[PDB]
Amino acid sequence: MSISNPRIPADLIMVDDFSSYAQGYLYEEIPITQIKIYGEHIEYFDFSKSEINTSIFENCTFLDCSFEGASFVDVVFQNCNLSNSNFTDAYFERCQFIACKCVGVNMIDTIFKQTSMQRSNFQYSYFDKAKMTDIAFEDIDFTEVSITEAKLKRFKAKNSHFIKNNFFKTMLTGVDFTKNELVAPTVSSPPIEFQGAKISMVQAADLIGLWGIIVE
Amino acid sequence: MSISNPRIPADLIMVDDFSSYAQGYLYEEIPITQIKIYGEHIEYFDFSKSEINTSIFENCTFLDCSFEGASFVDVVFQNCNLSNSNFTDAYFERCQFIACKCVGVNMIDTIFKQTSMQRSNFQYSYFDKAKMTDIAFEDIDFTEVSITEAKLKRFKAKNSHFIKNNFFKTMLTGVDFTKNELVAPTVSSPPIEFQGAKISMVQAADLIGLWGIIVE
Repeated sequence: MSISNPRIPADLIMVDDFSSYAQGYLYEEIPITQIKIYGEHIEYFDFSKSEINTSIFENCTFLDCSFEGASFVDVVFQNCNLSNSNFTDAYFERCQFIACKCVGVNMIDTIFKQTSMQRSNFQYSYFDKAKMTDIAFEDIDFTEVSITEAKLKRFKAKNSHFIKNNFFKTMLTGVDFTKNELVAPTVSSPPIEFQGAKISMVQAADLIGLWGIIVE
Repeated sequence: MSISNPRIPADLIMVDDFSSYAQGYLYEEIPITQIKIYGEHIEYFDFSKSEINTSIFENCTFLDCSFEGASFVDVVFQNCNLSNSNFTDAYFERCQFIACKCVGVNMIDTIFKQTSMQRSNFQYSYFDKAKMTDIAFEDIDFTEVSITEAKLKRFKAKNSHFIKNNFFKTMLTGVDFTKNELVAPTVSSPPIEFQGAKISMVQAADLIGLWGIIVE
């Protein structure tokens, strides 16, 4: 990786119940710091405006939770299920997602910096108007992810699935798609969003075929 | 070719001086019929509204002449040089071009029927708004030829060089380019003019270059 890793101390306070540990810090507007959460299962809970750093989430399940307006800095999510949780206006810096289920997740208007995700599933998610900078994907399922009006810089991906994506108004100059799956993207006419992008011969033939032309 | 050949009898007179001969038939509004023209060299001459059939041009040179609104039926051009001549609004039926130099000819608004071109050079020529039906190209140089807003039906080509053509609004459904060179075509977005056409994998990677997309 060319990405700065989360900077986490060796001594982490293990925490019992996160749902109510956080209540104090939300109230008083204080950073949650240096903790480890493990084995939780929480649904429909409001964690909006949490300001979290230097912590690890492990084997946790946050379904349909709000993280609207939250921030995460030097944070690992490892083997978590965040499906259908709402992260609109959230901020991420030096974060890692590893082996996570993030189906139907709402990441609209987010800011990501120096973040990597590996072996995780993001099907049916929304990354519209996200601004993402210094990002690395490995083995990521991005099937049916909407990501219109986004702003990407130093974004790389390998072995990842960009299938049925809406890329409308999102410029992809300098992105290399050759070691990934690119299938059935939605783009403008003409297709500026792919100007300066790099694809494979097969990707080009599939794409031309898409627009009604026969290829050998 | 299952294309009707020119139907020319053996009963031909050989004309000495084509310029003089043609003026008589032009002044009297009568058709030129059953002649062989050989070895002429004519420049800047007006043959507009000429009507010519059952005839053969061999080894003739017509530079910057007008055949505007002319008519050619059952005619053969062989080893001719028609470079920069103006055939705008002309009509061609059961004709053949064989080893001709037709650099920069104006074929705008023409009609072609049952016509075949072999070993001929058409570069820098204009074919806009042409109607072409039952056509065969064999070893044709079509470099930098403009052919916008044209109607093509039963069009076939082989070993021909379609390079840097403007195809804007010319539907090429059914046309097979796999046995030809096709480079740098200009088309609409979406690219309707190649809907239903057949191209090679190499040719598809080239076409997509129009929009600035890079391919390995």
